[PDB]
Amino acid sequence: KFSPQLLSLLSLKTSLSGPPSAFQDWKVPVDAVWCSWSGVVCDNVTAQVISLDLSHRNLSGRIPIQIRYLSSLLYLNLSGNSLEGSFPTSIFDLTKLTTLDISRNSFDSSFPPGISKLKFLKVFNAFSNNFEGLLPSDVSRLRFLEELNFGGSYFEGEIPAAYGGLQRLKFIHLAGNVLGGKLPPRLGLLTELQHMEIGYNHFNGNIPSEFALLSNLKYFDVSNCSLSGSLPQELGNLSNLETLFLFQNGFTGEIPESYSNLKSLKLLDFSSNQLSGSIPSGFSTLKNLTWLSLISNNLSGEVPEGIGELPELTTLFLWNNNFTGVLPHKLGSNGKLETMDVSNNSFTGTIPSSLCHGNKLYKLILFSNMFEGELPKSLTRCESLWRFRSQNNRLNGTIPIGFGSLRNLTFVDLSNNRFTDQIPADFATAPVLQYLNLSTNFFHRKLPENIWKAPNLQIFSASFSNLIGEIPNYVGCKSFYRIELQGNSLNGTIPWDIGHCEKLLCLNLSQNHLNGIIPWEISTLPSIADVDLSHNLLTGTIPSDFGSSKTITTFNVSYNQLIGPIPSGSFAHLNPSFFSSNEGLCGDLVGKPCN
Amino acid sequence: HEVPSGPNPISN
Ligand SMILES: *[C@@H]1O[C@H](CO)[C@@H](O)[C@H](O)[C@H]1NC(C)=O
Ligand SMILES: *[C@@H]1O[C@H](CO)[C@@H](O)[C@H](O)[C@H]1NC(C)=O
Ligand SMILES: *[C@@H]1O[C@H](CO)[C@@H](O)[C@H](O)[C@H]1NC(C)=O
Ligand SMILES: *[C@@H]1O[C@H](CO)[C@@H](O)[C@H](O)[C@H]1NC(C)=O
Ligand SMILES: *[C@@H]1O[C@H](CO)[C@@H](O)[C@H](O)[C@H]1NC(C)=O
Ligand SMILES: *[C@@H]1O[C@H](CO)[C@@H](O)[C@H](O)[C@H]1NC(C)=O
Ligand SMILES: *[C@@H]1O[C@H](CO)[C@@H](O)[C@H](O)[C@H]1NC(C)=O
Ligand SMILES: *[C@@H]1O[C@H](CO)[C@@H](O)[C@H](O)[C@H]1NC(C)=O
Repeated sequence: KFSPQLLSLLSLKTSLSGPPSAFQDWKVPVDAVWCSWSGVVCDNVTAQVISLDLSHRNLSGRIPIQIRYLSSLLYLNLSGNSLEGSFPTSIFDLTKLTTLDISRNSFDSSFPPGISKLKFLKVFNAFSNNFEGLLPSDVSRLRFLEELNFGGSYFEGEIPAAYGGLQRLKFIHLAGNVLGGKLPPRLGLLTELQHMEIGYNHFNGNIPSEFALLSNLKYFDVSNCSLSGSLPQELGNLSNLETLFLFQNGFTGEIPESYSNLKSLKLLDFSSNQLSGSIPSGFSTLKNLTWLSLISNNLSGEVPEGIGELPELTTLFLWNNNFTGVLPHKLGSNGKLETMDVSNNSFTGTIPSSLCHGNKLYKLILFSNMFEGELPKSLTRCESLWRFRSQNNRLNGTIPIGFGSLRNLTFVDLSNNRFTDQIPADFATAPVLQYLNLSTNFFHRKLPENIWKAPNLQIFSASFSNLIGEIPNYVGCKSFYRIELQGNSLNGTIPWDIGHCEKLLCLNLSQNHLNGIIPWEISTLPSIADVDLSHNLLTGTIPSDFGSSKTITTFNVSYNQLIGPIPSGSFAHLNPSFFSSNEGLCGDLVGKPCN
Repeated sequence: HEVPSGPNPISN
């Protein structure tokens, strides 16, 4: 004969379909052999299966009814497989079960109504499936349930108010379904609740005032729903809250001053709502705060000076509001600031000298405000700086020397400011700088001679600055693929060693005072696609070889003094406007035949 | 199906 435990396990072997590796070793020889089988743990006395782990074995098919004979089972894990069909009711006959995890499968249809038979269930995880229809009210009867996860499916309807009566519930997760309606105030009755993750649904209305009774709640997330109205003031009474995510909703009004009572708060995210008024100065007392985010609201006024001395502050995001006044002059002094983005506001005054006090600042985004004054020399000693976007301000003076010394500096945009005098020569020597935009300033000076020797450096623009003199020789122009120098006062001739720029794709030298000829070496460039040399003084022919440059899609040389025939090949198929206002130029392409 | 967690990831 054979033990029902063995037969019940073998039923599973033959009912579920996976690769041969899935159940290789579930082999019977020629007693209690099944206890050597992977995923199986037995009571050492009676030989019954008490734990069964079939997680991540690439299985599909259905659970066979015979599973009910594994009657002293405590733990069951089927997660990370391809199980399908409705949820198998025979699981409800495993009445000693404390832990049941079916997450990351494809179970579908409505959830069957028998789960209260599992009287002693502590943990239930069904995250990420295909369930639909109503959330089972039945789970209300599980008096020892501590952890409940029903997220990542397509459950619809409201949250059953009866879930409020799960007196020992610590963790609840219902995020990422199609739940709707109003959050039931009765959920505030969950005394021992510590984690509440229920966003990415369609909940409307406000957050129930009785949620302020969840004295043990450490984590709260209801982002990306349809909540609206004022933030609930009473959420100030939650003194254990570490994480508050309320972003991507439709809250309005002011931020309650009472949130200054959240003394253990670490992450605060109110991104993408419609909040207005000023950041409460009581935020200066949130000393545990690490991540402060208010992106994309209708906030205004001044940033309280005190947020510049929050000791733990790491991430500060205020972009896309309308704050006014200056940045708290001590911001950065905590030695801990890593990333800061306050773009698209109305900030005035100087950039604080202490932003990078502890070499942890790697991302500094300031663009589209009205910052003024000189660029702080301290940023040139910001050892960790990686991304610096400060375009569209009123920064004046000489750009300081020092940026060439920062090993991780890779993106710099200082365009559209009011900088003067020399461009820093050491920009040519910064080890990993890839993007550098200096367009729209007031230099009135030459390019640094060494500019094209920048090792990595792919995109360089200085269009419409006030550049003068001649373009330096293209010596080893190693990784450039986009060069923008339009709208300056560059004179002399295009350097004839331009062929060193093997990676070049777009080149804009238009609207200068360049003369002499078009350099022949442009023809030898492997990938060049865009060239614009219009509005200059160029003379000579367009080299015939250009007609076999297969990659060329744009070649605008209009408004010059070129002469001779337009080449034929690729050039046969180009816009005629590229060749206009050149009295001496000719060709079928442009309507003036040759000779 | 997967479900976002954590703070809003948007960035410049
Ligand atoms: C189920 O198994 C997976 C994969 O081994 C594991 O990571 C998960 O935590 C388990 N679930 C429970 C409830 O222990
Ligand atoms: C909790 O905190 C605030 C402090 O201003 C108090 O005024 C509020 O009424 C309290 N919430 C309730 C309604 O229990
Ligand atoms: C700048 O911020 C305002 C909010 O003050 C917003 O309406 C606007 O779209 C933002 N600019 C863009 C398009 O980035
Ligand atoms: C932002 O604030 C300033 C100061 O009042 C104002 O002049 C400007 O028009 C405001 N911008 C918006 C988006 O209303
Ligand atoms: C440079 O900065 C980025 C962002 O902090 C980081 O991921 C990268 O690994 C850094 N590399 C070095 C050399 O520190
Ligand atoms: C450089 O900055 C100018 C002015 O800010 C901007 O319009 C242009 O798109 C930028 N060029 C590149 C290549 O990003
Ligand atoms: C370009 O302009 C400068 C400034 O006056 C002039 O001295 C120089 O000779 C010019 N260079 C060429 C090649 O025309
Ligand atoms: C070159 O720059 C001029 C001036 O901004 C602009 O109109 C044109 O689009 C540019 N051409 C190319 C190919 O980048």
